[PDB]
Amino acid sequence: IVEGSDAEIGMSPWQVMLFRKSPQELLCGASLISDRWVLTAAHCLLYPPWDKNFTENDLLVRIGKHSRTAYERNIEKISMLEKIYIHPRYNWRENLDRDIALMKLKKPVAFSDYIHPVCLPDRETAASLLQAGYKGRVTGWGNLKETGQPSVLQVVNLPIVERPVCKDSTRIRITDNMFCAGYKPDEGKRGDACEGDSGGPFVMKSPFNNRWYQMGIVSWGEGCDRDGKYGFYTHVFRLKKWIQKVIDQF
Amino acid sequence: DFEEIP
Amino acid sequence: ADCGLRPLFEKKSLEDKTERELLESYI
Ligand SMILES: N=C(N)c1ccc([C@H]2[C@H]3C(=O)N(Cc4ccc5c(c4)OCO5)C(=O)[C@H]3[C@@H]3C[C@@H](O)CN32)cc1
Ligand SMILES: [Ca+2]
Ligand code: NA
Repeated sequence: IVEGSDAEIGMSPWQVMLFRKSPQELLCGASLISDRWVLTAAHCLLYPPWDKNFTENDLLVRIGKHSRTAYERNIEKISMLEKIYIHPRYNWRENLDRDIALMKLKKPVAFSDYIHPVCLPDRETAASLLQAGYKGRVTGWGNLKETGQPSVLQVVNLPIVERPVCKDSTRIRITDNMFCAGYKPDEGKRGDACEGDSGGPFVMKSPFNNRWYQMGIVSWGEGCDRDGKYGFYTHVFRLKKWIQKVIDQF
Repeated sequence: DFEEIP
Repeated sequence: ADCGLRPLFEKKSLEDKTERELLESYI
């Protein structure tokens, strides 16, 4: 996270770290949506252009963390993956359309002060909160600068941007399954996700029921925190039928 | 720079 | 049923340092 701040303890209890077993390294962010399901970006697990194709045994999920590198004894929980489900129409060739994947854990994780699931939006949630100018929150242990790693989880609040502005900022084809967020050059404020933060959650706190909802998944960007560029996020509600289908079937 | 895990 | 309610924040009616920035943007 570039131009963010240290998160408070227990601020994002649904935050998940996807950790590569060998070599040991931060692979991506993710989120806890139930005691046995974790949500992330498809590109974190499958991206042929870079010969990325992880299988269940290549990684671990670490839940309840705060420190990036430390093993947080008596606090974090480490979980193994039973099965990975990538959206069948994930478009890695053109624009990362439908950048979403689910991971089922081998055993349910117990909730605690530091481990708790985030809500997924329904159609009304989406319509109410997904508006230009409304701010969401992105969290992660990724780079602090485009070109530099944090001691602890970083957080930044960013405004959803009008669709025409998002479209006009890039040569990539934007779809209805994406939204973008970030400040404009004239707004003064800054902040963006970066390498290591992708797959993590973009959340919003409903002012109606005071619950946190994951509206997006950190999907892509050109550079990090560049003026005139914006971060793109997978539109979670738009892909909820697929999420439900997978969880209902498996 | 990751601390070893159990 | 308890999704999205943080044990160290909403459950005990404590607010984090920047959540008010989000609420203020929901105009
Ligand atoms: N908000 C950001 N600045 C940002 C968000 C995510 C990424 C991701 C993601 C990203 O931007 N691209 C590049 C890319 C962009 C658009 C594409 C694409 C690849 O293929 C089709 O369309 C990736 O590969 C993913 C890669 C995985 C990690 O290392 C980090 N990086 C980078 C910057
Ligand atoms: Ca364009
Ligand atoms: Na920018």
